[PDB]
Amino acid sequence: STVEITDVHGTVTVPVNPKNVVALDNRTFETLSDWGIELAAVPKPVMPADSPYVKDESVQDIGSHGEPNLEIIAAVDPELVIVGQRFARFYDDIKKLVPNAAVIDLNFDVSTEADAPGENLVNGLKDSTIALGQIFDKNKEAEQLVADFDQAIAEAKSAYNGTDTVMSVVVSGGNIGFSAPHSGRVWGPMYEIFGWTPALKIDGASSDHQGDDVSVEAIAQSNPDWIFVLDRDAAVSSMTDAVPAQDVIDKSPALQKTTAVSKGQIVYAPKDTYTNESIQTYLELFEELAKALT
Ligand SMILES: O=C(N[C@@H](CO)C(=O)O)c1cccc(O)c1O
Ligand SMILES: O=C(N[C@@H](CO)C(=O)O)c1cccc(O)c1O
Ligand SMILES: [Cl-]
Ligand SMILES: [Cl-]
Ligand SMILES: [Fe+3]
Repeated sequence: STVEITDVHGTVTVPVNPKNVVALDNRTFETLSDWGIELAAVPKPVMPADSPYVKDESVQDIGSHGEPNLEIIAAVDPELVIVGQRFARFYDDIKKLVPNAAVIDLNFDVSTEADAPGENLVNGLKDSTIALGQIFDKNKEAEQLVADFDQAIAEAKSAYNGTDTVMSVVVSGGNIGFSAPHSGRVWGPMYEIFGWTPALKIDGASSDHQGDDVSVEAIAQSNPDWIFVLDRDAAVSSMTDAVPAQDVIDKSPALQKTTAVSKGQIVYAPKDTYTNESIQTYLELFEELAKALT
C-alpha cells in the first residue's frame, strides 16, 4: 500500500513501510530510532553521538551538511528520502539524484522570513510526527507523541507568569550569542508559543546558529528575570574541545548581578538539543521550563 504525503512542496505517493530509507532530518531521527525503523543512510556528523544510527556500522554515512556525499543516496537507491533542517538546501539536488524515490521535505520555516515561527514549530513537529507515523505504520505512537507535546506546551504556558522577562542565548566557543525573539535558534519561536516578554531586542536580529553578536554587558544591562541557554558545542560530536555552557555562564562576570543569576533562574536546554530539535527533546525542555517558571 501507499499513502499520499503532503509537504510544503506538494503531495507525493510514499510506499507504506518503504525500503532503503535515507533520513536527513535532525528533528525526526530520535522518533525513527524509538520506532525501530531501519535506515540505509544518515548524515552522522550532524547527529547526536549517542544516536543508535550513528553507532550502527550497517547505516551508511552521508557526511556533514557542509560537505555531504550525496552520491551515496543514489547508490542506496531508496524508496524514500526524508529531508529536513540541515539538508533543506539540497532538496532539489536530491530529487534530481533519485527521481524514482519519494523525497519529502520536513523542514519548516523558523527563519526571519517566517511570519509565524511559533506555530510553524509546533505544527511542524506535529506534522512531521504524523507523516512518519503514516509512512511507517506507527500511527498510535505518533498520536501519543503529539498528545504528550500538546500537554507539555499547555503546562509550560500555564507556568509562565506573563511578566518575567526572558533572555535567550546560544553559547558556542565560550561566546554568549543572542537568540532573538521570533527567529533566534531554538528559543526564538518559543517566545511566540509562550508569550515571553523579551529582556532585550536588537537591530538586525537573525537566526544565526551561534546567536547574534551581543556584548555580555548589553545582556547584563537588560537585567533578565530568566536566562535560557542553548549549549551549541555540547551537541556536536566533532567539537571535542568544548567548554560546557554552565561553566561559561557561571564564570561570566557581568551576568552575576542580574536577577536571573541572583535568583538561580537559569535553564539549560538538554545537551543534544542543537543536533536534536525534536518533540522528544522539547518534552524534556518544556517539562523543565514548567517546573522552573512555576
Ligand atoms: O561544524 C559545524 N559548523 C561549522 C560551519 O558553520 C562551524 O564552523 O561552526 C556544525 C557541525 C554540526 C552541526 C552544525 O549545525 C554545525 O553548524
Ligand atoms: O546550513 C547550515 N549551516 C551552514 C550554513 O550556515 C554552515 O555554513 O554551517 C545549517 C542549517 C540548519 C541548522 C544549522 O545549525 C546549520 O549549521
Ligand atoms: Cl507522487
Ligand atoms: Cl530582537
Ligand atoms: Fe549549525
